[PDB]
Amino acid sequence: SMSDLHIPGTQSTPAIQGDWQAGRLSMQGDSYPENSYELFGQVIDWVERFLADGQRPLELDLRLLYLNTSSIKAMMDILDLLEEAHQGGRPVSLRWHYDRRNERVAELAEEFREDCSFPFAIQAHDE
Amino acid sequence: SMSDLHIPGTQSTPAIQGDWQAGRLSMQGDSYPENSYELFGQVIDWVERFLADGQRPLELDLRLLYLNTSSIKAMMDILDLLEEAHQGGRPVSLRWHYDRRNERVAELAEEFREDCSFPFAIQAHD
Amino acid sequence: SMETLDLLAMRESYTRQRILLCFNGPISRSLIEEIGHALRNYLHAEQAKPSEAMDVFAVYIEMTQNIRHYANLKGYGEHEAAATVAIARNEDGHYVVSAGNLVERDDGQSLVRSIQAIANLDKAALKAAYKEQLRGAGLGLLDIARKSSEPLAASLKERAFFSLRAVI
Amino acid sequence: ETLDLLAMRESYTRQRILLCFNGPISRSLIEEIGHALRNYLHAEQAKPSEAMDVFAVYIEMTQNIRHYANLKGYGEHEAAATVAIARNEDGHYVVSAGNLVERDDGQSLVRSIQAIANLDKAALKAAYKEQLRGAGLGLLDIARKSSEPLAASLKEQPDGRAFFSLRAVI
Ligand SMILES: Nc1ncnc2c1ncn2[C@@H]1O[C@H](COP(=O)(O)OP(=O)(O)O)[C@@H](O)[C@H]1O
Ligand SMILES: Nc1ncnc2c1ncn2[C@@H]1O[C@H](COP(=O)(O)OP(=O)(O)O)[C@@H](O)[C@H]1O
Ligand code: NA
Ligand code: NA
Repeated sequence: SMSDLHIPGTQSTPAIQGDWQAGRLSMQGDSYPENSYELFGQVIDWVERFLADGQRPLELDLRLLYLNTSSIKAMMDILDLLEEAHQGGRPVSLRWHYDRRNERVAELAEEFREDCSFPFAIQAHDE
Repeated sequence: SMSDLHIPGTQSTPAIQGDWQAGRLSMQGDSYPENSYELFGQVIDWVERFLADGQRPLELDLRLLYLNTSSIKAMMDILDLLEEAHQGGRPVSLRWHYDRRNERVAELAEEFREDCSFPFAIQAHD
Repeated sequence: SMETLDLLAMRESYTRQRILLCFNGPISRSLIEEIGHALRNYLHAEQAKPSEAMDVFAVYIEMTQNIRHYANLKGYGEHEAAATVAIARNEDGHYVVSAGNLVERDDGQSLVRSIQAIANLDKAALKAAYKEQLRGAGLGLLDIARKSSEPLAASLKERAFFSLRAVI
Repeated sequence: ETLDLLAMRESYTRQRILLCFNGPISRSLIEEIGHALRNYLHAEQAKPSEAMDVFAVYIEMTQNIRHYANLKGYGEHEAAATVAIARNEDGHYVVSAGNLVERDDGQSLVRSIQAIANLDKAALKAAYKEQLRGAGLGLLDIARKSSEPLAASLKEQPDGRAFFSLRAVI
């Protein structure tokens, strides 16, 4: 648990699991805190640390829903670190799951993916 | 903890500690839940179990503030058990502490105490 | 623009009424408390004397929880448990707590009669009637009447809209 | 006195308002009203993407008021607002919010919105995507989620402070 990251979710912030040995970062829920960097600051640090050295792949598994503007900026900061490591030859990957009946989550995930050149999957589910 | 009672407080419900061995029941905070017997149901049972058993004194140490109508009814149910046990010769006692600058807490405690014949103290604090 | 102008007309009407807080819509247990916290902060920021600050808070909670109790009794759900609540402060410094909700017309008529019967009794009679309901107006309405500096006022429009107004 | 509770209730009915709040607005108060809004959208069988749009516009408009009040140093007591959510006869939701602003801030705000209102969806996306890397993401997101151009108004006052009011049609 020492190198890991386990953050419980609330009504306005997502639940987050950083599995250091598996190289997996997972998030679920809505995200609309007033200061998203009080939440995402440690997630960005965790990603930067994972990506600074080594060659182990890092995959992001997202089940995020509504993100406010501050969370979208923080999310963009995370994807900028993925893209930088990917341009340097680091294998990174992202999967964004969403309920097929709500196309806004797929549309948001797609806007993020247009600024990324690493493997980025958007997967619809029949709830 | 087996015979004790620990309930953490919230924004609208008081914190409660029932110390079985000390014979002390303490409460602190506001109390305005929508259905107060979801909260006080176990407290009343705890008091009833204590008063059916032994002759050991039971003291209530209250630091209660705002109580809504439902909490006042449940509180009166608790005080009727104390009064019932006191008429039978059981030693019971109550102390209600309050901020001296807010008379309403003392006035509420004073209305509870007119229906009691056991030792009932109201203590002002600066 | 029609919505922005009307939003301005509303804000100006709230100013003319010296309204500090007001809410209209479905009202849940957590919304009661969060609005009650805004009220408690406002009372502190206006340096309300402590027992006055508790009286206004007590009247607000008891009014709005009476709406919750009625809506549950009539089976209403969170969507149908609707209300209009307003808290103002008069020119003299006295706070005004008003709450309104939809009721069955016979229930509303019996409610206005009950408030009219308690409103004009003095503090000693209100206390006795209160103390008697410890063992038709109940503890809730009697406590609001006891904590008021003016007689309780109620009204009913036309399901009817019942409105209650206390001055602390 | 002046308080007429029935007159307000009838004004809300005239404007088809489902929820409205006026007063100091806190973080937790934002979320709890958003919870009432989300329940109402579910009770009205709002399409999932429509429910998110209305909620997103509510959160972003109200969090813009919080951000402004913080920037201007305002306190919990000072961070006041008027928020209203209505539903038109055609089924479109209307989310409106108003707050007091410094007069120079209010004038510059209505300019940015007037500059936003006339862009098409493709131009709004480009300006949004460019502000990812003057109107920012919040107003641009609200404009993108609206079915009508964003409307704003400003009631100036010789207090030096103005009442800014914004409305979006979803
Ligand atoms: N806002 C309201 N709408 C409808 N009925 C109400 C409202 N407030 C009170 N009543 C009615 O008046 C009765 C007495 O109210 P109250 O004084 O709170 O009694 P108690 O506190 O003993 O429940 C309740 O049974 C309820 O039916
Ligand atoms: N309700 C409001 N009251 C006052 N100023 C506001 C309000 N909303 C936005 N603003 C102002 O408009 C600017 C742009 O808002 P917004 O589009 O949310 O930008 P961003 O998302 O980049 O913060 C802010 O810099 C702020 O000055
Ligand atoms: Na009641
Ligand atoms: Na913003």
